[PDB]
Amino acid sequence: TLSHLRRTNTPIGRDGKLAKPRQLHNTHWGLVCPAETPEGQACGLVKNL
Amino acid sequence: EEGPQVKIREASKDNVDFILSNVDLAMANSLRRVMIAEIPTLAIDSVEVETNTTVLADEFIAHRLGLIPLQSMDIEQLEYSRDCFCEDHCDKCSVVLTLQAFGESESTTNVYSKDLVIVSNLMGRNIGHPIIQDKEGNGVLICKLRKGQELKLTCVAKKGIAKEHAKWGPAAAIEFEYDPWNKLKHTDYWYEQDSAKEWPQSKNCEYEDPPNEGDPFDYKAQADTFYMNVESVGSIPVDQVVVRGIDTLQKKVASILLALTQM
Amino acid sequence: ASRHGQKGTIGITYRREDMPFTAEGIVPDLIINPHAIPSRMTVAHLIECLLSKVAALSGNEGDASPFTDITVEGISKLLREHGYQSRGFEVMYNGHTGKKLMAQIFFGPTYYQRLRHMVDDKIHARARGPMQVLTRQPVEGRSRDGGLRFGEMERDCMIAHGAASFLKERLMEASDAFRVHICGICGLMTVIAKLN
Amino acid sequence: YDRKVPSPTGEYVKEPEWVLETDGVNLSEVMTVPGIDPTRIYTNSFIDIMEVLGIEAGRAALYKEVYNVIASDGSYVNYRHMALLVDVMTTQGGLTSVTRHGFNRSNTGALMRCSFEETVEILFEAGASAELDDCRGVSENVILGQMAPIGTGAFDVMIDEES
Amino acid sequence: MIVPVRCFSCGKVVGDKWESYLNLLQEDELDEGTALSRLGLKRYCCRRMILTHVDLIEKFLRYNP
Amino acid sequence: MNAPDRFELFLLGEGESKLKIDPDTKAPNAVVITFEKEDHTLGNLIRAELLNDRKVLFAAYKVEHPFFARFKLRIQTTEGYDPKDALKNACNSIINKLGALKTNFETEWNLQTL
Amino acid sequence: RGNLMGKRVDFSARTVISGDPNLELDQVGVPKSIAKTLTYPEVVTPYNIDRLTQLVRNGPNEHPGAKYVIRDSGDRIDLRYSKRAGDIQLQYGWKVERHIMDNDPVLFNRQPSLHKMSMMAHRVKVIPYSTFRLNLSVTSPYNADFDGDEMNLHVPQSEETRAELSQLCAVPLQIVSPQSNKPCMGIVQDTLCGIRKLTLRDTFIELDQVLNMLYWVPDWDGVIPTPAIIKPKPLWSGKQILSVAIPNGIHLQRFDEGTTLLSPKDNGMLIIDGQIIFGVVEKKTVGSSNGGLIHVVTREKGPQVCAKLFGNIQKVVNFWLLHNGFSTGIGDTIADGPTMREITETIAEAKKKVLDVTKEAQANLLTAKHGMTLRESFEDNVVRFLNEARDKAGRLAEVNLKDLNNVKQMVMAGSKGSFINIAQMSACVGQQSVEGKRIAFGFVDRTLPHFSKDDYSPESKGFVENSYLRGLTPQEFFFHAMGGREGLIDTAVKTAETGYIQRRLVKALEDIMVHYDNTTRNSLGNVIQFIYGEDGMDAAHIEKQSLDTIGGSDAAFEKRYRVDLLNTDHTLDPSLLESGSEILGDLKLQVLLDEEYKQLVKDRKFLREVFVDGEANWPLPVNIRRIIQNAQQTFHIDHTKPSDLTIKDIVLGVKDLQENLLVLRGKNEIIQNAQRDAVTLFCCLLRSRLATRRVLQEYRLTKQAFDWVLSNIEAQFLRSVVHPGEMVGVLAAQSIGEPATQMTLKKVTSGVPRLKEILNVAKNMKTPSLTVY
Amino acid sequence: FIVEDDESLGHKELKVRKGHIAKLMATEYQDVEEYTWSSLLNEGLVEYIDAEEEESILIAMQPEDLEPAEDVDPAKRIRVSHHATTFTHCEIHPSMILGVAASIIPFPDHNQSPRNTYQSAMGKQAMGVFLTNYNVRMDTMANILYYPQKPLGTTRAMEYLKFRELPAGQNAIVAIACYSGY
Amino acid sequence: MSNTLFDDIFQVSEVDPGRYNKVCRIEAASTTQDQCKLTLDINVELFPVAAQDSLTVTIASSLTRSWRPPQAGDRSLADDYDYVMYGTAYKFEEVSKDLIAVYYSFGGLLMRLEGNYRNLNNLKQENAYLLIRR
RNA sequence: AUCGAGAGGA
Ligand SMILES: Nc1nc2c(ncn2[C@H]2C[C@H](O)[C@@H](COP(=O)(O)OP(=O)(O)OP(=O)(O)O)O2)c(=O)[nH]1
Ligand SMILES: [Mg+2]
Ligand SMILES: [Zn+2]
Ligand SMILES: [Zn+2]
Ligand SMILES: [Zn+2]
Repeated sequence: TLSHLRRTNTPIGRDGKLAKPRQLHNTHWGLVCPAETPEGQACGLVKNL
Repeated sequence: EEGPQVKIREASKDNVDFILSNVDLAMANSLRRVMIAEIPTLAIDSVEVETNTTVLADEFIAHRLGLIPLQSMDIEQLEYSRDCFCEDHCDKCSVVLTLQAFGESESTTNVYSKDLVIVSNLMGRNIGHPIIQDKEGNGVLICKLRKGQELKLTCVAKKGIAKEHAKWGPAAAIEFEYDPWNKLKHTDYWYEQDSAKEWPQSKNCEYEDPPNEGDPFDYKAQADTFYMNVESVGSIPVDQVVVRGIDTLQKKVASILLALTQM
Repeated sequence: ASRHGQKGTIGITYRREDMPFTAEGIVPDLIINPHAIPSRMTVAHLIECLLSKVAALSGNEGDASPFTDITVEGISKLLREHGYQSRGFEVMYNGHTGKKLMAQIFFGPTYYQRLRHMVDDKIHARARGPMQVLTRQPVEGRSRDGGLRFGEMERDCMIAHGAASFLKERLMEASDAFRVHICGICGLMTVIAKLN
Repeated sequence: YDRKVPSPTGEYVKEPEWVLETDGVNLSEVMTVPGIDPTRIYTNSFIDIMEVLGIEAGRAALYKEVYNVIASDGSYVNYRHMALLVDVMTTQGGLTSVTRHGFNRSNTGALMRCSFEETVEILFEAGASAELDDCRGVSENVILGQMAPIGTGAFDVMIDEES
Repeated sequence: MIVPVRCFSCGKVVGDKWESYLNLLQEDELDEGTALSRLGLKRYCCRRMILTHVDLIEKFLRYNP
Repeated sequence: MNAPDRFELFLLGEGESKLKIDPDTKAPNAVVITFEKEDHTLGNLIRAELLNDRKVLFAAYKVEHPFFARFKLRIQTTEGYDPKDALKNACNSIINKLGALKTNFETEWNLQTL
Repeated sequence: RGNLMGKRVDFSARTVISGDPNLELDQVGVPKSIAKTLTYPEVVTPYNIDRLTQLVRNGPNEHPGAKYVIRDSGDRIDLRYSKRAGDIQLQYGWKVERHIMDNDPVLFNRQPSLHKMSMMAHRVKVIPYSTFRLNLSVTSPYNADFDGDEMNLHVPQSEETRAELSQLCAVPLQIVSPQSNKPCMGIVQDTLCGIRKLTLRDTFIELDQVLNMLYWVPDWDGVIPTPAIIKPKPLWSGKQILSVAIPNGIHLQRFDEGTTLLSPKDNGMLIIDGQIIFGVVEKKTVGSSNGGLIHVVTREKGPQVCAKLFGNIQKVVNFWLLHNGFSTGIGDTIADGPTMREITETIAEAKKKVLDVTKEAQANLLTAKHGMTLRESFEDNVVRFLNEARDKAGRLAEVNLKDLNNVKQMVMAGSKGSFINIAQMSACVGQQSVEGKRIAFGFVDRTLPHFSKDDYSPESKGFVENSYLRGLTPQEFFFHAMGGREGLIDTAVKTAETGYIQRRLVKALEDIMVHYDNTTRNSLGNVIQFIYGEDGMDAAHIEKQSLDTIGGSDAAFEKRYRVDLLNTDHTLDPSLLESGSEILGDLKLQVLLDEEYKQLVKDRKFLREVFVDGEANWPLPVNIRRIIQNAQQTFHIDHTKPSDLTIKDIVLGVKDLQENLLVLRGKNEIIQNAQRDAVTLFCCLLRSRLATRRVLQEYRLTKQAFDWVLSNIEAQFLRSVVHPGEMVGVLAAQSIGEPATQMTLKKVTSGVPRLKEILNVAKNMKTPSLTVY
Repeated sequence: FIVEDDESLGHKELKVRKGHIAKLMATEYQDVEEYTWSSLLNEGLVEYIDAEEEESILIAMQPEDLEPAEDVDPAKRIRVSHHATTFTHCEIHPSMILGVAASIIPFPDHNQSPRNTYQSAMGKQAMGVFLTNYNVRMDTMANILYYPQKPLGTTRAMEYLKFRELPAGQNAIVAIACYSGY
Repeated sequence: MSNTLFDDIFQVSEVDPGRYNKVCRIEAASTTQDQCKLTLDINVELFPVAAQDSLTVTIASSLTRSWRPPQAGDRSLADDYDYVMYGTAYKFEEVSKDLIAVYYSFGGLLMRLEGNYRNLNNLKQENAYLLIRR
């Protein structure tokens, strides 16, 4: 129940080319969980805070 | 007598601790297993729920009743239900008991194993009573009722071996150790610097002599002398748990022998 | 599953007797394999278990909060005061035979979890059931007695084996297989086959 | 680079040699430089090797280059397997890739190349150009629910009247 | 959700001990380490049965009907 | 749901005997007995006793699979000794030792207090 | 693609799988529920009518029983309802769908199925409980685990399908895999780790234990083997009773490293008929290795004989281990007081070495390498400097691990775990990367906002100095998490990019199969290869065997092949040949030895020309070395008495054999030439090991035994040839396809990205490069 | 947390003092005075920082050990140093970087990363008391564990996670050992 | 039938526990014979062997079918010895000229014996025991 | 039973 109500969804992307959105970025420190994320389908696109 | 040799160390109503000299590891072991899970006892095996308005669910309670320890002193004169020629269960092969509990007060009504009442005819034998070792005089919490909560149950105990369900185990936990100093070298001790400084010396070292670095390895010696402590739940007293242990082993060894005759 | 990504099912269930046992007379509720350990480097699993033993004895809570000055060293110190040997080990006996196990064992409390998906929810079997309407094929889902997909990836395997007839039998005598009538001149399914 | 070469005496000894490594490729003009050995010069681009040194050199390059990715990763596959891949990529005269653009074009039966990527596009132009489907390919008999020319079907069985 | 009757791993009755457990902690003001030990619960298997025990029943009764 | 009821570990099914006897083909004077609804509790105790006897040449039991309660005991005796008798002797020994134990223990129990 | 290339089908099942060590390799534990659910149409014949009626009487609710009886008319008789379900009289020609019972052939896969080894026949054992039970050694061609994998099962419905399941897709028949000319199944985990333990020189098992083990092997001849020790206490050695499971006439030799037929460190292996002579048994021996025991016993004794081998080795080792036990503590990751102090000083010495190259680079006194940035020279240095430190740390930690250390013992056995694992657990986890470079500046000019700007030091850029036993720091933890997620990404991206490689591979090689003239065509009848594999042979049969014509001194080649009859120093001692004295001299014979040696010379030049690197070990049909050892132990030949062969029986014999090796059978110029070429290489090998000097001096063959050796070589050859029908198309696609899917990760592109270029035939490629000589 | 050099007595110190902590726990113990999160925020002791403003400040990981003043137990991990002068803010506690699921893994820092990911999937599929009124609601599927147990190893986070009061997992006795090979 | 095959007296020069706990490889020199050396694996737990000891090594080949336990004391048994093993002979190496060396394996524990006058004695045979005393 | 979407499993 908890961590469902704290989920974040990012969709996909555009026309130029590149930058890697699935990857955990430095700035996530303290705001978005490093560990918690679903494996496969939408790995790193979905996040918990 | 002639072979095996016992010496009780400490003994109380719930624990027996003893040395068991001059026997084969195989036997000492088999005495363990047959204590653990082959001496028959009595315990609730069918519950018929009539009204249950508690927070705990039906099958939940039923399960909790299974576990409740029942006095099984004269359990050998009670038959198994699978054997008895009746229909389902009788007074010859089962003990039937009733529980009734209702919310009386504001303070949460409690339901104990004390509140279970024998309803079948015992015929003078010491069976079926619910065992209480509680100082407060009522043992084992069954359920809790609130303002106006009602429980009304009918439990039929039956005869069973623990092999059929862990509820009919009369044994709890059974301590077992042989050759406290590694003198038979049956184990390779895991270490970092020093073996003996790192591993702790057991209660049972004061009854055997150290190995003395100077002596070579004894290879002809085998396993003898076994330190044990047999605990009991209270359905059979300690003394008998080991006795009946020895007896049931003896019985099913014999039935092998008597089935060579019939062949 | 433990609390460390270390996941696994029950292979068999032994009873207290067949089960290995310490001198005190404890049985394990649970035996996991040592091979699931060094490859996955879940050290914390061991740590928890060492912690968890000392909390069961001491009557205290085990503090497993990440960044702290809690160290396997100080846990062992605490344990050896309590009687058992510092690194989780305990000499056990083989329940079958009674003979002391040659190697000592790492034993101790560890919080385990039960997950959804149990076997009886999973098992499914079919032998001639309900078809689809449009395809005349077996129906997805075991919820209504369906049938498993012999996809192209499983087909490629019967090819590499060279089992042709079985490749047919699964794609005709099970699943589909219909009987149509073809005209000799034009190769179409026009024919109004007035049988009987 | 370390290189095993035959000693006068007969045995193999390790010769040290200096080899030069590039970044960018225009092979038509690098080999024709005086000073180098234009019999051993290699490229990781098998597409350039095909343009310069003929189809068959490219075929060994293309293998060298497939072999290289497998081997270096620890894994070991047997030569015939890779050689079958390479050889199929090479026998139509050019470098026929394993994608809808390459292999799914090569006058093969309509039904077959249907099982892959461009499904209905194939069918349309096969209706047009009136393509006859041979029915000797696996995929065609899978579709038709008939026994494929495959091991068991490679041949035929008949009774014969004695003996 | 209730004490276990009898600890999974040993067998020993632990059901009758909960009542006394809370008394030895609250009234007598003893630490849980001695509260497990006074109740005769010597091995850890039968100690984790009671210390780790969460008693939700009390909260389940809170619901009126 | 595919669980086989627990009684099948000690209760004997339909036309199953407690013992089955079989001559061994491979070694001369050897016999392989299949004990129904039994296990280590019993196998180990007999194979141990079938070893103290100096007229037995071979002694071993195994539970083929843990899922079923059964176990196979193979015995090999010296010429002029019947194996069925070695098992008979072996069994009696066991009962004797046990009868002693029981008596020695009761003697010791009665000499205690508390 | 969805309704035709693959249809949902009938007669199928699926449950969770679990492992079963007291089960046989080619079996499969179908649960009773499923058993009763699935079926097989069986026509009533006089042979089965009794055994079959029994079943119909049993009905559909009691296991060995049946549902449905089909009549002549074809009307179905539902035995769960019906009035006449305890009546029915079976006529000859009716069909009776019965439940599956023991030893039926079923097909059993695990998806994704990127192999032929992903689909295999098993004999059914029916069993209580809900899981499909399988053999712990058939784990790896399926790549399944018991953490919760689901597996599928299919049931044939024709007699002929039952056949073309158990003759072709049968598990034993799948053991030596074609992909990689070695077996694919081995011994694993407990049995692997336990076997090492048993084989140790110190491992001595005494009477009582030994008799149970003997009894445990079902193939045991009922004959107690004689104990290696009969002093005070008769003790058998580990190696002793394990050798009971190893069949007769199995030969194995290896030589690991420090191995001198004396084995000071118990290196290597030697198995002389059945018994094992020296060396610990491990992965290299009984794993799914190339020159191993499984590769031997398969080709030698048979599949069926080898499939029962797996059984035996497990029934014994699993037993032994059940009573020896084995474990893993935290204690096994703890390392010594001085070692921990020393591990830190190692780290501390590469810390200051990174700091000093930085200080040199900050002073602009940093010489830039040819063709790279000053900044790239710095990174390149600091990474390599910290990688050396993790490995000096780890190796340091591995030297300190005792022999009784549990972790080390699995690494030694080769059961699980490897060097990296030890370093990370006890010493330090080392540097953490994302996308090649070490952890980059996310925030402006700093990695986290706990550091200052422009801080290139080791700790700020994600060198995790700490071990897992010490624990990671807040900063450290997050950096690990970065590079962690990176691998989770590809395990979810790569995995599906690779499945797309396989479809593409598969759909284009599909119809490639060798026809009945070893030609290798497609659907059209277009030739792709003129002989398959350019050599005609099936890849399962082929194995790695050395060519001793290539290496060694010109003088060392002489002292080994050359027979000069007209030289008293270089003739064949009359001790070797029966007719030794009466050959010395001669004239007509020395033409044939100048004929033979002339060829061994024309071979040696040619092999050096083909294999210019000068590599001697190559895969090749028929293992000769093993045939020659099979002669000299079969015929019990003493190395003292002279051979009864003629110098003419050897030379002219080996040339007659050559003649009937036969890959292609055309009887005209063109095909005759291809027949010559298809064998060339094999013959260079034939001529090398079957040369007059060796046949007599090195391994002393007698006329009878020598003609046998020729007989075998021919038979074993002919058997190695590829069978027309073989769909090589799929075979190779899968063979490249699968190992690709196994890959999971100095400037060049390698791996999956690289392969994607190759197959796509990319014009715009990432790392082009010449290599000029 | 805020760090200002607001010290006559010396150096750069944390705005919050022990006196503040004592008032804060005077509000826990009385469950008069009334000191909450807002009273910290309003007094100016705590300060909401978003990711863009995080770009301009320098944070300290631990209060005590990252700014006191200017032997080693070998067992404790190797931590860097101070090596920064101008701390503007400090961290409330490093372990607060984790989500709800990862908060229940004991010693995540002593344990390899991607694994700590796995636990955070399975946690959500672990089974127990999901709400105390489970009897009363009518949900398609609810699984409730017979005998929940607050684990013997806890994380401080589980305090606020209410996990201690609503477990999903019993506390098995666990042997790691090669037994039967099952 | 049954006969002795070799007899000699050796003196121990080196003792080495090569990462083991129950086994040692032992190097012994021969008395009188200046062309003879011995290397052998010996179970030091059962029969301890120290440096600078003198041992007597025999080989024999008798005093095929299962093994038989006790009742051998009721039998005649060619053993006035302490340590006794059974083995296989595998290689027969030639250290130049007239100088031969034999190799045994007692289910794992190895033996290497060097000399010359044992040419018509130690055959290429499945048998071969080993006896050490005092 | 048909479509579309989401969550998980290996
Ligand atoms: N013996 C051996 N096993 C390996 C090797 N490489 C990987 N493995 C095993 C360990 C892993 O369990 C598996 C591959 O990675 P996984 O992502 O499956 O790891 P994990 O241990 O989490 O297993 P799981 O994800 O639960 O299937 O195969 C190897 O080189 N040798
Ligand atoms: Mg898996
Ligand atoms: Zn009755
Ligand atoms: Zn028409
Ligand atoms: Zn307990």
